[PDB]
Amino acid sequence: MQIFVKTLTGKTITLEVEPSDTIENVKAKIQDKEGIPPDQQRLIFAGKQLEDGRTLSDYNIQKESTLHLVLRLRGX
Amino acid sequence: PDNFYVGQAIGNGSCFFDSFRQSLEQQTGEQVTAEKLRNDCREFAQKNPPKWFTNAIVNSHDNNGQHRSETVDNYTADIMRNSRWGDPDVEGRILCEKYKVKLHVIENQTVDNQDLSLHELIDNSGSKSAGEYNKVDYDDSSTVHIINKGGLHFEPLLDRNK
Repeated sequence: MQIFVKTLTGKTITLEVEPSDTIENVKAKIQDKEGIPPDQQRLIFAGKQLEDGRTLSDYNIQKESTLHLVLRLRGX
Repeated sequence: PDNFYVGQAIGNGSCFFDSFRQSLEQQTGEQVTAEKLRNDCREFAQKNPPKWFTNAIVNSHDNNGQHRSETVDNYTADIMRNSRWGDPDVEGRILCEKYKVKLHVIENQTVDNQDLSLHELIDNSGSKSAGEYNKVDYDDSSTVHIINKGGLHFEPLLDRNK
């Protein structure tokens, strides 16, 4: 199924995922497309941070959902 | 969680290391200088570092779209400069391995006008987004705690009890 990921810079990424995909898998897919190491990524859906070790289905994320990608904060 | 407050870190580019240093001292009792922490990262980079580290420092992204990249050889001198900021996902992972601790980071970010405090748990193998199922242990002496309020500065998160 297809989901969307929106960055704070305004970029929309499309991903092909399955309901059983873990959040780790989704971040790896974003690494594959965007070069962003998973440890720099955080994913937000419906106002909540998605936890590694859980699946998209666990969060009721269905086709054509938009997740928000926000990255590690630097400082300093 | 309730007994933790935001402390203060030095106001130069070593604030990541200074925040780590203050929390490590309260949690594990070990007193380390910020400069020693930087040397810990220099030594890691000199001693045949793994592919995860080479790949991270050539692929640093941020929320502004600034891509940063440098070689391992240049990192070994750069990481000793106070101007070179420390990142939880690189320097934090290195220090977690060195000191056998986990690193809890709170990051304040805003999405669609909703302020969030994001919790992350870093250890020697990488970083995980934490919360309700991957819980931060606020009674673990081997977890250190820092916060980034989104103003390009790290502060330690300390236990008012100690």
